[PDB]
Amino acid sequence: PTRLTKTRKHRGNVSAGKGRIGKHRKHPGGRGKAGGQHHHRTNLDKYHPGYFGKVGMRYFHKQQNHFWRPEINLDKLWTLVDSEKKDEYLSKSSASAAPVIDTLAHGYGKVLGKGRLPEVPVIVKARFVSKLAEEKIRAVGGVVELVA
Amino acid sequence: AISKNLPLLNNHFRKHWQERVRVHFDQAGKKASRRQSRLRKAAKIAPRPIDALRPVVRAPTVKYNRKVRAGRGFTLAELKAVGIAPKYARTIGISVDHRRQNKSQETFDANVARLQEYKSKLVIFDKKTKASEVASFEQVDVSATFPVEQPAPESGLRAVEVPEQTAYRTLRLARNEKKYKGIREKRAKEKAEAEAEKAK
Amino acid sequence: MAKSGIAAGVNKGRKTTAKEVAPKISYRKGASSQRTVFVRSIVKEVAGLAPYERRLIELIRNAGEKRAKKLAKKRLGTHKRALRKVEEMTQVIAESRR
Amino acid sequence: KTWRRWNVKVNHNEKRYATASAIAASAVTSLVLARGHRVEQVKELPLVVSNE
Amino acid sequence: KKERLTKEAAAIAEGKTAKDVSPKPVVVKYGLNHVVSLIENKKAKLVLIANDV
Amino acid sequence: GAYKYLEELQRKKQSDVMRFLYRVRCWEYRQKNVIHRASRPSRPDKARRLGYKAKQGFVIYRIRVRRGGRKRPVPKGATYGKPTNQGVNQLKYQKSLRSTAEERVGRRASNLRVLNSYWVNQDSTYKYFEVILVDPSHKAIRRDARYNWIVNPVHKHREARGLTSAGKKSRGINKGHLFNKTKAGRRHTWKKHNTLSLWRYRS
RNA sequence: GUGUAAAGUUCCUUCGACGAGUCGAGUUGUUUGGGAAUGCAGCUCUAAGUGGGUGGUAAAUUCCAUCUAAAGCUAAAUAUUG
RNA sequence: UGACCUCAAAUCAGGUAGGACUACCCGCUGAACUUAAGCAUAUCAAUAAGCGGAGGAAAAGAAACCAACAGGGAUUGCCUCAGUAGCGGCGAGUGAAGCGGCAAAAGCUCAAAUUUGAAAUCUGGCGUCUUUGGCGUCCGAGUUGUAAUUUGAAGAAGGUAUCU
Ligand SMILES: [Mg+2]
Ligand SMILES: [Mg+2]
Ligand SMILES: [Mg+2]
Ligand SMILES: [Mg+2]
Ligand SMILES: [Mg+2]
Ligand SMILES: [Mg+2]
Ligand SMILES: [Mg+2]
Ligand SMILES: [Mg+2]
Ligand SMILES: [Mg+2]
Ligand SMILES: [Mg+2]
Ligand SMILES: [Mg+2]
Ligand SMILES: [Mg+2]
Ligand SMILES: [Mg+2]
Ligand SMILES: [Mg+2]
Ligand SMILES: [Mg+2]
Ligand SMILES: [Mg+2]
Ligand SMILES: [Mg+2]
Ligand SMILES: [Mg+2]
Ligand SMILES: [Mg+2]
Ligand SMILES: [Mg+2]
Ligand SMILES: [Mg+2]
Ligand SMILES: [Mg+2]
Ligand SMILES: [Mg+2]
Ligand SMILES: [Mg+2]
Ligand SMILES: [Mg+2]
Ligand SMILES: [Mg+2]
Ligand SMILES: [Mg+2]
Ligand SMILES: [Mg+2]
Ligand SMILES: [Mg+2]
Ligand SMILES: [Mg+2]
Ligand SMILES: [Mg+2]
Ligand SMILES: [Mg+2]
Ligand SMILES: [Mg+2]
Ligand SMILES: [Mg+2]
Ligand SMILES: [Mg+2]
Ligand SMILES: [Mg+2]
Repeated sequence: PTRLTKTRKHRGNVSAGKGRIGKHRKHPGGRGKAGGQHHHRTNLDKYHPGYFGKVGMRYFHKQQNHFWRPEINLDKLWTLVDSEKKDEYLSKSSASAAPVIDTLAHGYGKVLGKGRLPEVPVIVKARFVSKLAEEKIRAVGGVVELVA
Repeated sequence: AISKNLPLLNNHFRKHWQERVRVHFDQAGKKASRRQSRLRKAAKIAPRPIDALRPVVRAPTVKYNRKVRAGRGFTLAELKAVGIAPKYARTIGISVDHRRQNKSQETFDANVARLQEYKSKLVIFDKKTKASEVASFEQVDVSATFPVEQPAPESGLRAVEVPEQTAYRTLRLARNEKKYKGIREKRAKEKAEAEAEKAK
Repeated sequence: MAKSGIAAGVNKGRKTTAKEVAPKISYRKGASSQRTVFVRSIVKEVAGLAPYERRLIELIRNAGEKRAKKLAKKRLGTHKRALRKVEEMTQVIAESRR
Repeated sequence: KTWRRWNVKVNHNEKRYATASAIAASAVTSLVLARGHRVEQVKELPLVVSNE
Repeated sequence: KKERLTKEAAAIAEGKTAKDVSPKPVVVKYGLNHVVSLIENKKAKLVLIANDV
Repeated sequence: GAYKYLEELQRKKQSDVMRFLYRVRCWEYRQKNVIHRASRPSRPDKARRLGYKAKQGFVIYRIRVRRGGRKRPVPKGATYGKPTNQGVNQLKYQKSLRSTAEERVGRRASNLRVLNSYWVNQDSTYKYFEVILVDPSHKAIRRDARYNWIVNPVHKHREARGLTSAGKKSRGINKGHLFNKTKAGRRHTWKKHNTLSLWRYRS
């Protein structure tokens, strides 16, 4: 609402809050990112270091679908087990019958190894796993089965 | 022009952008007229469904392999497996795609089953059919009667079987083999020609 | 099956049960036929050779295989087409030696 | 200009929150009276009538 | 041709195949595509080519 | 038939026979008017390939078009701008000479529809084209189920809008990544990519 | 209805024509996000028949994948200060 | 004494084009102000002005496509991709596409084939009728190719079980 703006409060005061010396002008200092190397260097150097220059190699025609690989950690892995059957699985899981967790079918490419698993065997199906994620899965008596 | 600790912006408004501003005031009007067009199209051809039967196909790329969706038309091989000519299939509510083929059996079998399910519910009228029988039918929605259904992710209990080699080691070895396949093959070819050429 | 069943390495990807694909007739496009072989042989007799093709033959006769290829690439444009043209002009020479 | 913002988005859950709050407020006699409705001769709120 | 077709239409009235009433024609072949195809099939005994095409 | 032989022989443009014929016909076409009516196709096979039929209502014009680039028609070469726009020579027309041939022929025979065109011959000053036109008011065309389409008024002066083969070639109307800018029309694509789309409930 | 007609359906054999100053190459100019060159155009060169194009780093060698140009028509969803 | 080819004439028989409108549409041609705190590449902008051409839509369109997947599948539009890959005195700036969800969905036609046991094709004149046309007839066009038959998804020519 315009009735809440300070434009309504500046009515009657000559300069509308812009100053009598400074005299609000069109574009003192330039337009946009003008003078970033000359008179706005003190701003870009302080607040945006790394702005100028090239780093790394180009990639013509980069298709981001190639690099799709969402991560799921181990402390979040049992959320992919059915909620209505999690508690039964946490009790009756053994080497003979352990829950299967299809991580790709839930939208994940790599299993990472942050956190702790329940000391319960699981079968984790993944495209990729980290070294520590698979070590933690095997320690609880589980296994990682690679899929594609 | 540059001041404070603020993000640096990219506001592409340096052309005559205001001459090309499309405001969709007609969203509700277009929704309503689109619904009316849809009713008219349905009532014109009832009880024949407004939607052609579409196949089910895997989405391409490594990001959408898991998903499966509606394709454009059934392949010539799929229609061949159910004994329908494409020219005939186009006249009984089945969509045809001459461009798609079946490298693998899974999608082919899914679409053959889908065509056979649609074919069992089909009733083709003729001259001997009277309006009493035609009025005995309701216009179904084919997109809902034969929906595209995602295969269920594997879940439940299975025996744990632990290979000696870890999955991480398997992935690392696969990467290494791919990375050095060419140079190893060149090295082996040179070694073989050397040790079988001077050994002549 | 045909893929390695894993997401990395050589021949990566999911295993599927292969189904044999009937080849499309459009893939026969490069194939030659009796009709076109016959018509092209008579047109060669009626038309003859191009000025650069006679120049190519002399270079091949004078043992300039390296020279002929450089000319044939300069004329036709690409190295792949130059190789086929030099091979075609050697076969023309091979058919004039009887 | 016509590309001024005219319609305003409200979170669906908050909109439902407010709808439930208004339905609940319809059963408070003091609120209905302050609202201006001549409801002084209705014996109780909510007023429920038969399906005829 | 009109007279021949009239005779053949008379013959089909009698119930005949109309091929027995008309003898097999022996005529001059013309048409560039037709004659070229005849030559390619070793069917032409003699070809006369115009000099001012 | 003979059309296959005609096709294979016109591809031998540097043979002695074809070179002789091109010399003679270039002289003869240069001796006529810049635009003239051809009593028949000089390449019947090429005309057939492009939709011509030996019927009443199909017309052939031969036209002669000056070769080279497009000199900027500014007086005394002064462009009155920035140095990037000071070029006068080595500038090129964005349409082909085939399209110019088609448009001038269609302008001359304004009662006909330009069906298509083809190259016939060449020298240093001119290229020579034969344009296949169709009469939309002739009943042999109007009653032809394969050529009724060009009678409809959306094909009025299709050669002036770039709807012939040469025009669609010069407009960049092809499929794929090499034609991203011009696939569906260059200016349409630019307008679509430079429009601010604002909805009722802004996202 | 002149349906001994027209069309489709299974299998075998022999075949299977498929667009040239065009593709493609160089260079020049313009243009593009297209970067040893995205498209277009001019000039010079100028093809082939499992050939040709594409596969976003120039080149040769070896493969693979995918389409089938240089001819043509076609409603709807889309645009709309007249 | 007559054909043919090419080229003319007629107030010849019958037709057709031009010009208008401007919001959208298909092309050509084409700036500079402006931004870069100067300025020349760049930017404005493949925009304004100028020229040619349409329709109720236009254009595009049934892959010489996208991809690199377990593959999608004409064209168009929306949301997203994405202010991203990239381009850029790598400065100011600029900048798409594939996938994905949806709206709408629709497919096809020639050229290249000997009808060769029969140019089977078509404009026009004349007559007649039930006239957006049918039938008859006569010139003409057309073999330097008009019909039927095939369009790569195929398909043709023979044989083939018969069925719909
Ligand atoms: Mg004060
Ligand atoms: Mg005052
Ligand atoms: Mg202030
Ligand atoms: Mg003041
Ligand atoms: Mg001061
Ligand atoms: Mg100040
Ligand atoms: Mg920037
Ligand atoms: Mg494929
Ligand atoms: Mg091929
Ligand atoms: Mg030459
Ligand atoms: Mg100027
Ligand atoms: Mg083709
Ligand atoms: Mg320009
Ligand atoms: Mg360039
Ligand atoms: Mg060039
Ligand atoms: Mg095409
Ligand atoms: Mg079109
Ligand atoms: Mg509107
Ligand atoms: Mg209006
Ligand atoms: Mg008159
Ligand atoms: Mg006008
Ligand atoms: Mg300009
Ligand atoms: Mg301005
Ligand atoms: Mg300035
Ligand atoms: Mg200034
Ligand atoms: Mg200045
Ligand atoms: Mg520009
Ligand atoms: Mg303008
Ligand atoms: Mg109108
Ligand atoms: Mg519309
Ligand atoms: Mg159209
Ligand atoms: Mg096709
Ligand atoms: Mg598509
Ligand atoms: Mg730009
Ligand atoms: Mg989609
Ligand atoms: Mg008549």
